[PDB]
Amino acid sequence: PTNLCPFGEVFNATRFASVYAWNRKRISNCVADYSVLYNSASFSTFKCYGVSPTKLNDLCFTNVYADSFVIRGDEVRQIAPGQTGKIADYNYKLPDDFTGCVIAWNSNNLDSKVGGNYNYLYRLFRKSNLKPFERDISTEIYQAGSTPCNGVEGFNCYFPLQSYGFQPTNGVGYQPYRVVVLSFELLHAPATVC
Amino acid sequence: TNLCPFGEVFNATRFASVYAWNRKRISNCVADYSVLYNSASFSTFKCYGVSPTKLNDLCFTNVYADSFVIRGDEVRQIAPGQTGKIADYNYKLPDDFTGCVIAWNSNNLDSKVGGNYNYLYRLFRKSNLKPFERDISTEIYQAGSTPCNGVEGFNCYFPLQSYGFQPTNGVGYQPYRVVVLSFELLHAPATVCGPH
Amino acid sequence: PSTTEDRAKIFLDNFNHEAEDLSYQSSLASWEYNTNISDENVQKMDEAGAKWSAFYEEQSKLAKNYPLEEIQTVPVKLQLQILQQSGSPVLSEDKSKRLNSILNAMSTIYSTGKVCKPNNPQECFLLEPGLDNIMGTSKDYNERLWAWEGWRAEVGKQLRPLYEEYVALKNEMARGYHYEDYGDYWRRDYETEESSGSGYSRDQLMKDVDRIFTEIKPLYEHLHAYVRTKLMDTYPFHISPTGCLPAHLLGDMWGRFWTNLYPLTVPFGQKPNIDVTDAMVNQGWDANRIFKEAEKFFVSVGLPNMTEGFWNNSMLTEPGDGRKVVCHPTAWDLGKGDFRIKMCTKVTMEDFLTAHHEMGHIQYDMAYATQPYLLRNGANEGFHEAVGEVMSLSVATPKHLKTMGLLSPDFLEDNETEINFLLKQALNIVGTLPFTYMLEKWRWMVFRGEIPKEEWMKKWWEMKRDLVGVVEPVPHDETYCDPASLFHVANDYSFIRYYTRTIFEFQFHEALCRIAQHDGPLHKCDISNSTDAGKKLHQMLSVGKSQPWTVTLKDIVDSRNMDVGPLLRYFEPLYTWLQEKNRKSYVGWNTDWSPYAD
Amino acid sequence: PSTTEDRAKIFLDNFNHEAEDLSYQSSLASWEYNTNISDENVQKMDEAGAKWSAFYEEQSKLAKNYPLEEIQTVPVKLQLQILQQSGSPVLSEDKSKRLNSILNAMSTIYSTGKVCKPNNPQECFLLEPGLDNIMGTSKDYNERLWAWEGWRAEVGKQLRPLYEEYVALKNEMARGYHYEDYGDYWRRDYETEESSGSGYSRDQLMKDVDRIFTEIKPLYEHLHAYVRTKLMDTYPFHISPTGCLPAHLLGDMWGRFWTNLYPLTVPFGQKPNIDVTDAMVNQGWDANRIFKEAEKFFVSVGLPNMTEGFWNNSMLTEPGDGRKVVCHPTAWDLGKGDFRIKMCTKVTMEDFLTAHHEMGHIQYDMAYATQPYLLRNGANEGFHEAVGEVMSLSVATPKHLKTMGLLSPDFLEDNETEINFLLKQALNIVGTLPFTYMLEKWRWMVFRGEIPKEEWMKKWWEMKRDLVGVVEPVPHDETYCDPASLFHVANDYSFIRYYTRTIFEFQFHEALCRIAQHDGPLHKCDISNSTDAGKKLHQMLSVGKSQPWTVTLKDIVDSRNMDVGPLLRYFEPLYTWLQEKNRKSYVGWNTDWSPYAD
Ligand SMILES: *[C@@H]1O[C@H](CO)[C@@H](O)[C@H](O)[C@H]1NC(C)=O
Ligand SMILES: *[C@@H]1O[C@H](CO)[C@@H](O)[C@H](O)[C@H]1NC(C)=O
Ligand SMILES: *[C@@H]1O[C@H](CO)[C@@H](O)[C@H](O)[C@H]1NC(C)=O
Ligand SMILES: *[C@@H]1O[C@H](CO)[C@@H](O)[C@H](O)[C@H]1NC(C)=O
Repeated sequence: PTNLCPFGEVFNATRFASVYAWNRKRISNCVADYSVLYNSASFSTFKCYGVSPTKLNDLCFTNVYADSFVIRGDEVRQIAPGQTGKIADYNYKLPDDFTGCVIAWNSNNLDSKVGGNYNYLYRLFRKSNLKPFERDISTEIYQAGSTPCNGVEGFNCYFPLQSYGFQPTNGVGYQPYRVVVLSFELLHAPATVC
Repeated sequence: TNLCPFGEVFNATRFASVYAWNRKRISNCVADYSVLYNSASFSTFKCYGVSPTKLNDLCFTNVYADSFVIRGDEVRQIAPGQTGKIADYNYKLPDDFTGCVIAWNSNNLDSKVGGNYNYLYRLFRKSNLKPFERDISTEIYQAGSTPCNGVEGFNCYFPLQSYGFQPTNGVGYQPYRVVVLSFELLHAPATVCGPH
Repeated sequence: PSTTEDRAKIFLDNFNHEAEDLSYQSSLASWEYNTNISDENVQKMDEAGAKWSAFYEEQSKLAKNYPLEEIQTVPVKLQLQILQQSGSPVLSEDKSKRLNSILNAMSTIYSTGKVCKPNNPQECFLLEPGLDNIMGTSKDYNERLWAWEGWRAEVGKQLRPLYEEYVALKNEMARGYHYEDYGDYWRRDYETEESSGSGYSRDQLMKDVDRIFTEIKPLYEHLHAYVRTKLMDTYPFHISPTGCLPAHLLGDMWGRFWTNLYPLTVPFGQKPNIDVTDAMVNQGWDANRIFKEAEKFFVSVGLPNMTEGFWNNSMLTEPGDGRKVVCHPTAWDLGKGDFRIKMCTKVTMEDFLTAHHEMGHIQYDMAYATQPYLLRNGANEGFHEAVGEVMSLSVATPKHLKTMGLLSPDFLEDNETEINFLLKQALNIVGTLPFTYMLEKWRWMVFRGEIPKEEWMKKWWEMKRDLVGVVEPVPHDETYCDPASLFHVANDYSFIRYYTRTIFEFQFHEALCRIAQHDGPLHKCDISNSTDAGKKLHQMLSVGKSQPWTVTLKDIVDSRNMDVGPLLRYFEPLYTWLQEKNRKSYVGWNTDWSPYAD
Repeated sequence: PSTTEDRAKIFLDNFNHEAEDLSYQSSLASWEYNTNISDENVQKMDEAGAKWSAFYEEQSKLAKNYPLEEIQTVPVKLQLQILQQSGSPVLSEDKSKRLNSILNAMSTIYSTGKVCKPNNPQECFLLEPGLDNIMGTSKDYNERLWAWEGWRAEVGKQLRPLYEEYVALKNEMARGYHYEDYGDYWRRDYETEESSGSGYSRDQLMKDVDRIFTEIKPLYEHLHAYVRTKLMDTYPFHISPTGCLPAHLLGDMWGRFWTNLYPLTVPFGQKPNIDVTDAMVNQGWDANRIFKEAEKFFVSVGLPNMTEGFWNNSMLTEPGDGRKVVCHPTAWDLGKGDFRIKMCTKVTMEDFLTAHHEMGHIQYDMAYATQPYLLRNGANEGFHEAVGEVMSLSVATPKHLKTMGLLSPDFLEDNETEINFLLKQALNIVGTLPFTYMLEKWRWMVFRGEIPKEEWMKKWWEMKRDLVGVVEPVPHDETYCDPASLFHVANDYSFIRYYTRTIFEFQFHEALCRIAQHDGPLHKCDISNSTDAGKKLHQMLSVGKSQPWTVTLKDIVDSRNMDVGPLLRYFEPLYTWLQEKNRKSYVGWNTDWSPYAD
């Protein structure tokens, strides 16, 4: 198969999803050379936890998952196995055992505007830490204390998701970074994504 | 020829308040009346009696001089048959009056800044004064039905009130000094002479 | 057997002989403050005023024993009524304490206010010294607008709450005075109820004044319609041809006086204007000469010449720096023959007219001094400054000036000069009548409760648009306080003196002039050397407030009512000429033109 | 399992992630006005600040539900202590409005104040452009005195009523926060309640500062004795050897700083006084070079280099005609990783030093960002400016300049040059310590009630004579309010910061040099290129106010108390030389000598 993988549609995507609603763009028989992505070398962070991208010459797999979302620069450290913070616990959690690449680059130019771009969101409070690749879009008001939340913000009832504040003048850490996470899965079923 | 001592009366540096008017009896002098008129400093110098020029020759039994201090407006009351608060209640000349009345402005010495309240007058009385009667009674006057408990109060007013004299006041309200000569003839031989 | 009447006369006798001097001391202390301002003299003046005030109230409580109904007739009756109405003991002590702080707070706020340039915060201007010069003189639309909005905004917003509190407390004070509403209390002064059933009522004043406004509205309407065409040339795109004028452009901060619009709207520019200031200066005329000529004018009609006390005692010239003084001209009736005039006189035409005017105040005081103490306050609030304006009117005429020696006989008095003269006169005299009426009606109405708090400004401008034809350049909501911006409003002063202040001068001039057999036009009237006019005038002045003002007026003009017929007759030549010029232009307002709504 | 601690952690968690951005919007809006002064931008700043204030009050009120007592470990209870304290539930609304009006009024009076020459009334000078120039540079006794007395008289007399009311209201406001007096409230910054028994108390600060003054008095007294001898030569007949110096003669409006007297009192008026402005210009140094070299210095010690945001967004150069700005140097921590410096840089030596000093503020700013929002204030009142000035000390040394290339390497550093350097520094550094201490002592006493209002002025100058050795040129009665004449007093600012700043400045400098293993005199120490010193500094800088300030101090300098031992050690060479120069002249002062007393 000479077909090339839509990575371009993912990485170059004009619009990116917020971290809690991370878009998983399934890879379907989308044979691409992984060499050219590192060869582009425009990326701020390109760490593969698993095997070398160079070593990916002749490996083809059942399914490859690409997760795309937007987070703060400081939070990039959290997008790694065994890391903890607000993002890894409550929004997007990589597995302890990771055999995939994690990609991130600075997004300030397109994701932040003068006066504030509040469109990107994160989940601040949750009852329990997320399992690997678990996604929670619940808009349920958070019960801090015993008293019951009537769905209205108030004392010990805080809304779980809160808006990211991105502005051009922010520091490198608070600058939005766009993230793309790759996953590779091999199964007893026939391997198809080369 | 004991030249009369009028100067002491007219030139006196202290004059009593109107209600307590001083009578300074003048007896056994030769009295020149020319000097009073030719001094001609006085605001008011009218003899209602006889002409001053004509009375130099006449010789009188006794001559009394009355002196007091009053307001300018009140000067017109010092005349026979005139009526007002001064003439009714302080000093009343007789209807049949035959004498000179002299008055002059006293502002220079009888008024001081802040008020010379030392001059007094009688504001209320039960009955009007008789001619040449002086009433120094300090008795409280009862305007209304209720009597004097001997104390000032409602409808019990103090008869005497203080003249308030100040340098800036108007000519009418300026204090004026008054001197009244009175002339009397009697069966006993007359001795208060002039240049007969 | 002393009837309660008979007793009351005795009490008043005691009051007159005690109170005359004590009032004198308060008058003298206040006079000393104005002529030698210092904090010590302020304290002395306040102390003496306190003595007189406490005494007056004690006399009020004593006065209450004799009841008016048992009293028979008639000034003594009237004297007691003035005495009984103490003055201030009706409001709870706590409420009195809040009220005085409110009153002084607004007075200071008005006096202390200053306004900055928008982009230049360091540059600051005050109204009384500096903004007045800006408002009168400017031709620039935008500068005038910024000053007007800034003053009404910056000072006003601070005052819009305090006025609300002031209304309630003053209303309670009046309701405690058995004077409902408080606006009602102010109109107390006119009414002479004891006129044997035919007494003026205070509610009636509003009816009379309203009738006056409709009677006056044609002249005002034509005068304005002429002015807006004249103003349109200067500010070409900012005045609407059919719309009411904007507030700022009227010639002073609020539009009370249009005299400063005379250069803009002068009908005949090339014809020579009348100023004798230089002739006065060139002739070696000093302030003493100004007042001596003034006294001579009053001597001619038969009124008495100034007292010796008057000359030595008054402050007619600014001392310099023997002391600091308040420069405002004031006429004093201090008491027992101290009649003084205080002015920082300059050898100018303005001060000559003003001096002639002030001496009228003194002449009134001097004539009615014979009457009992409490009946010495003119005849109504509007009689006094009215009499003064009469004397100024007779003197200002050119005929008088030629005889004076200030004007060359060879001044040609034609159609053009007199019509122009009357126009300046209309801007000052007629222009202020609807403003004054509207301002007051607003205060009277607010006191009545006819206007809710939250519509104050809205209603204010509605009235201004409908009644005065003046429009806001920028919308004002309900945190700004524009009515308070006027000095008379900010410091509790009755403003109706000015509306009736006019209705008098003329009604009186017309007569005096008719009595002097002046054959000619009304505005050229000069009553000098006419003793007969002096005697009729003297009869009115001596009465003071002894009689009900209706009767005193009737003796002069054979009528018991405010009549504006004479005012309109004074302005009839200008009136006809105005109609001729306004044929080709719109006359009348449309109530809703706004500069901002394009 | 929902304990109050855990619930509180959730509350602050929400607050941190919510409030960070809003504080940012207020900070950026604030930046816009300072960089683009206009009325519009001012209104934007006030509005954004208004949202921040309202939000802050809501979160604090809400914070009161979580109580400190139940709270356990450990910054969270400090965070809560800051938050629960809310500013404004504490004064009556009327008093709040009156007080704020007073406070703004004093600031305007001071900023707008101007004083006229007695020869010409309209020619007037303001403190900021002109009076500072006269007092700083002039030598004439009477001209200097005229400016001093005029400013203290014209500005002070107006301020006195405002200060009395200001004191009463400020104490009542302070008590509402359950602080004994207003001085107590200001003290509260130093207070350390995080120690079980070893906490710093609000009463203790005074005792520490007072003890410091006694320790410093030998050096100051010797500096004073030397200065007055030098001054006697310049002003032949107005200075007494046994008397204290006059207030005007110290080199500025109140005598706070003696730096401008260096030309009068230079020890060796022949040796050159090092200035590299000309050398900097000759090598083509641009403002960018100044800041790049500064970044290099901090990089050398081991601290991180500047953010990209710093370079692109900050105002390092005077904007020019495009914008309009106040040039005072400021270090800005907008937040959200945005650190800026606003300076109108000039190619001069002083601006090079100021650049390092301001950049130190930024280095601290980047360091404490990691800890929670409320713990980013810095560790003490004086820690910030202490850090900056400490950095300036290392750079000012000739060795650093020689490495820069601004000085030829064989330029001689002898005893005389060093003594000159230490004298110039001593005038600025040591001269201000008793002016500052005495000032705050006076204000603290007044707030306590220790000073009666009627004896304000008399006590003030006594202290000035006793504690600072400055004498009034003219007797000042109690209407004058001289303390308010200083800007900091008039605008309600704590003045003790500068006093503690000097003590933490040399304290830090000594420790860091000791870690840099620099063996020599303290003032020649340059901490450049020393990673170890940088790392100790980094450990302290990151902490901010998370820890009690005493503990952070102990980690830097191995002690928990304010120690002037380092300050005195720094100036010891000049101190010894001072003793040598003084001993032929009187040292000390007799308090009751006054110029007016002949
Ligand atoms: C009062 O003194 C004057 C001054 O000499 C004198 O001429 C006059 O005669 C005196 N009066 C009388 C009544 O003698
Ligand atoms: C003005 O007031 C001062 C205050 O002491 C006083 O001494 C002075 O006499 C007064 N001037 C006049 C003319 O009364
Ligand atoms: C001024 O009035 C008095 C009245 O006593 C009179 O005698 C005098 O002639 C008058 N003066 C003039 C110039 O008419
Ligand atoms: C400076 O202020 C003006 C005020 O209108 C504004 O238009 C401009 O955008 C501001 N400059 C910047 C760089 O924001």
